[PDB]
Amino acid sequence: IIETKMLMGEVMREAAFSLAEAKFTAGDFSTTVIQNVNKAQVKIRAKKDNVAGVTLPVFEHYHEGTDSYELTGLARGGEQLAKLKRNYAKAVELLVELA
Amino acid sequence: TEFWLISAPGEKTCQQTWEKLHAATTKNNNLAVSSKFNIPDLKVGTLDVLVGLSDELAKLDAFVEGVVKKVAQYMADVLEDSKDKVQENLLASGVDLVTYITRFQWDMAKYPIKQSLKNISEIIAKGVTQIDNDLKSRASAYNNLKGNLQNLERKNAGSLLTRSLAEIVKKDDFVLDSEYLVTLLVVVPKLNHNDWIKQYETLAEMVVPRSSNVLSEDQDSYLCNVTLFRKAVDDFRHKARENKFIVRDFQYNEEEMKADKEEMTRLSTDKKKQFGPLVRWLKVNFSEAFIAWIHIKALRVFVESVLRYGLPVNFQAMLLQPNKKSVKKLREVLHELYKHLDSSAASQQEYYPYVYYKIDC
Amino acid sequence: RGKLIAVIGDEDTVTGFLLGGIGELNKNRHPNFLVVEKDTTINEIEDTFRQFLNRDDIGIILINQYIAEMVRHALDAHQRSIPAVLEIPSKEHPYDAAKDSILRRAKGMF
Amino acid sequence: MSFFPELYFNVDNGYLEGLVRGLKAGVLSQADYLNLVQCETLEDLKLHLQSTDYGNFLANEASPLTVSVIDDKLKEKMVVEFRHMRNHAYEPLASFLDFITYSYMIDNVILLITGTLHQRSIAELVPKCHPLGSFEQMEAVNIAQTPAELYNAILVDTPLAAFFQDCISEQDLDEMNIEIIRNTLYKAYLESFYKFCTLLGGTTADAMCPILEFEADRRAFIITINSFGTELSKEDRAKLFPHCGRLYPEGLAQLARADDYEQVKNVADYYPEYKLLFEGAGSNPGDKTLEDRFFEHEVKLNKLAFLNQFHFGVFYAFVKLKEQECRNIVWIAECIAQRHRAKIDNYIPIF
Amino acid sequence: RGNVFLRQAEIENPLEDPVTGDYVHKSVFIIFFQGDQLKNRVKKICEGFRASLYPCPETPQERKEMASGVNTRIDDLQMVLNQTEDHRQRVLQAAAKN
Amino acid sequence: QQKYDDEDISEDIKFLLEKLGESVQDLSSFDEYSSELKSGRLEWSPVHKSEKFWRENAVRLNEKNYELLKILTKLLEVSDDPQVLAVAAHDVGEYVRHYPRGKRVIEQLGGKQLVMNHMHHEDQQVRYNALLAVQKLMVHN
Repeated sequence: IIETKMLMGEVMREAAFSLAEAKFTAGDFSTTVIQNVNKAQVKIRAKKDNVAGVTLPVFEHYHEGTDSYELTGLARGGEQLAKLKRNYAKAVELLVELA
Repeated sequence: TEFWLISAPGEKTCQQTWEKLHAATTKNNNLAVSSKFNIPDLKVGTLDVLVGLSDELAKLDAFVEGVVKKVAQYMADVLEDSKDKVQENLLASGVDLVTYITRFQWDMAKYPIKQSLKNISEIIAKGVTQIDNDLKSRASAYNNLKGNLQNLERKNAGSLLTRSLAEIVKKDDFVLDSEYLVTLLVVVPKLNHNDWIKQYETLAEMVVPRSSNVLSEDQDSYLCNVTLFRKAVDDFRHKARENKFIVRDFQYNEEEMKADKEEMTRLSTDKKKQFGPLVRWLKVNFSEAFIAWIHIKALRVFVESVLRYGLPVNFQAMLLQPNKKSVKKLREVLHELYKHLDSSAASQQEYYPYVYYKIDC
Repeated sequence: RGKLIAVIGDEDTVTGFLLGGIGELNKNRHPNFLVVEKDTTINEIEDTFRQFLNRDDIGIILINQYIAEMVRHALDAHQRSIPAVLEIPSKEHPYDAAKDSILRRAKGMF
Repeated sequence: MSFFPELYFNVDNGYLEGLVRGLKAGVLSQADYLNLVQCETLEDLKLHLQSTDYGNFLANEASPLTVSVIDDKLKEKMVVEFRHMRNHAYEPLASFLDFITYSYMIDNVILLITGTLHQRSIAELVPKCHPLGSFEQMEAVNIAQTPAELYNAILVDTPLAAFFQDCISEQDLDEMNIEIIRNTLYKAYLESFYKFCTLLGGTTADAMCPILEFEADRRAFIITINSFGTELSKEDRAKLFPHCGRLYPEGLAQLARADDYEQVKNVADYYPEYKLLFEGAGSNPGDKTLEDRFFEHEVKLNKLAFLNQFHFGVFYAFVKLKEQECRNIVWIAECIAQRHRAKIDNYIPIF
Repeated sequence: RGNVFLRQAEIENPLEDPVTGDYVHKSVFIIFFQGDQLKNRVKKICEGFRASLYPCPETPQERKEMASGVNTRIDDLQMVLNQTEDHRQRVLQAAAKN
Repeated sequence: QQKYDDEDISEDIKFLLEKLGESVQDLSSFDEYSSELKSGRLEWSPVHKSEKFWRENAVRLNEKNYELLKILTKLLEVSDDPQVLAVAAHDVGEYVRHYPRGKRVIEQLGGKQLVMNHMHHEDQQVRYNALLAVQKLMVHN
């Protein structure tokens, strides 16, 4: 499990670098992301796991499919924000597995 | 290249020769190139399922059209002896493309008519899909090879500040077995090369005097170095950065530079050796693919003809190559020559009184 | 569809995680996340953490090393499975393997 | 006037032209970057930053080493200088700087929207706004969380009302989403500013009209790329395509149908100075993307305008050049803080 | 691509459209086809433009006589509707007086 | 809506309000309802407007082979007292308001014509009640 978590560290090193790139190219969109929060895009389907005679809770990533907020006004920052979205889309699933 | 195919009910047995060179139903007064299509005979099979069969067949036909145009586009992106602009004369299975559409050969061995026509269509889909998957793998692998070459050249691209000094300097240019010293390679431009060779004494202390020996001189900045105490590297750098003395700590390695260059040469030779056969495989894949495509286009034309004309399999078709800028006159004349076939219901838009699909580049 | 991941982190982490997709407004229309800064008192953080844990429709919780360290006793006061709490590295607080509740339950294995 | 400045222009503009020319020495060159990069620590980065015109700009603040405070102080220095020179302006330059302030007051007003959606007071959002839209006007506080109050509010004394009266209303703010409103207002201001510059002919128009045409063109191109894959409708893309570019005489209609980015390259092959940029758009690990190339060409046009001196671009190219410089500074500091030297130099240099 | 005979008839005195109010002349030009795919896409198309697909006439005459009986009921149904208009008419002036 | 300073007013009002509500709760029972429907004497019980009854416990009016519906149809056939007839018509209307199975049953029975005859009753209020009942028999008919 330590190696899974070190891999998570590597993944979020990549994520932080891409976040710095997003800050660089478009300047300032963080407040617009925090401001508009109405419904989620990935939820969890509660489940249980019969590894042995006893049962142990587990969880499943579920793509609810909500549309992502479009970033086209602030220097037309769509490509870089899409890259960051993909990076954190991977991170979400991997951390659900670790969870 | 643009090419036309028209089918007709075939009410008379004279239409066997009219498919070739009728005068009254000629195109452009016996000037357009017309040859009867190599028409096969297939089973009926179904009619209630046939409409959706032809619709999904048209969807798959657009799909394989995209596939073959993608193959041609990739083979043009090879950019050596095959391009959309030059050396574009790629033969249809060793015979000229026009020459094979004018001499299309139909075979039963590959695709028995006794089977369902859906069976044949899905076998064509399976074959083209395996070809496409192998093409995606080939694109990834071989373009990764070309990108490896390009990035190794990116490592060979740039002035000496970013380009290694494998074949420019020697192992002995710095102090091997240094006591407490470091031959910091402070590359100085030519506007200031004459200055460090005297200022080196004062720019730092606890250093090696008479360390004015230059290594090499380059267009952007002259290679040079200076020996000094390990803690004094900081002090000399901080004092020297203000007098236009760029600092660039270079490390010499015979083994690793030699290995990288040998890898480059290996990649180049192996790339030619993989590039020849790459063109061969692309050629054969494109080859089998368009022959399957002309076959499936003929199949869809057959299905539409059987849908339209009648219970007998008596129908008669032919290729057609109008002379340029007279095909509107043919539009009118063939409208006249095919409206009496229907003589009732069929505005026209796309539901012509004749059967037709367009083949092009 | 049942449970939704939660996020207590600084501006960088929360923006990154909200771009990952997670975050919904509940019956009270409170956010799924909280903003932590240098200008954020301990009591607010602790009360919000307990608030989230009481909203049983969350299930998963994401907290870095530092926020959890500030309320350490309130973190290790929790020993349950379904309302999982996660300890993640951070650019500002890279992980220390010596600090985890789950590996504290596993302490002695090495 | 009659094509004759320099008996009119210098009398009314040299007072600020000389001062801004003096302040221009604070923009760093590649020579300074040849020694900023050779630091390997944030303390030496601060030393090299404070050896320049930013003398002790972080003094008595932010004892621990970080990057955000650097950007905040840089922006503070920017806004105070911009207001300082705006404070001595003369009528034509006053209209120019008013438009340059509309550029950020559009951002501030769109930020004010959804404050009604979320039932928020203005005072909490004041520090969240960028200060350039301080709005020392009547009613600038306490919009009562109602869209009608926000609309009448902006109409009271906000100077951008003169252009919001013709393109948006309260009803329009509640139909489409916020991003579309942002795009619409920015496009309206851009075309209005293009017309304003066109009317005021001279060296100023001669240097700026290429710049704003380029802005319109890059906006159209990058939208068309980022709008192929979205829920938007091409009617809205036509609404939001700027209509003052080099492509306005021909090419904008092609972009309304250019879905694939390769088709955007084909439509940029209808203006060549953009074709060279799309050729520079590699989207590969080791080079820059198309948007970065457009920012590079923006900096190039800024330099070309800086070749001249008798223009109001001493207060338009000036501010955006310092924006570029501070963006480079922040990128370098951020990658230094993270210990990532792969893209230490992934920025647009200035001169 | 359908090739079956045409059951032709015409409607005179075109009672207004049920949901709008258009007294526009109507007619039926009906054809039957065997393909199930046709029964999907043709009917999708007619719903796209306009159509009334609810009933399904059947040559077995039991449905015909049942429909005639329902038609006989329609008249009494209409008389109850008339009594409803009568009630909501006579309840009006009684209130409007005061 | 009236407010006073004497808290005893409010306490007594709340006590009486709650107790009257529970009095209607206990008085409202399908058991005594069906008992009085079988007794032959009917009145305007408050359970008529209790939408909870007609929403949930209305299937209890279907006794063995719709026995209660049958004997209420017979009561509508025979009895001529306007009050009980209107009560039965209103109850049957509210029954068919929730059941299409009951709707097709009463269509089969011909009780629709019986309510039509009640729409011509000598008393006009009962005529209107029968009109309402038929309107409850009008759903997609």
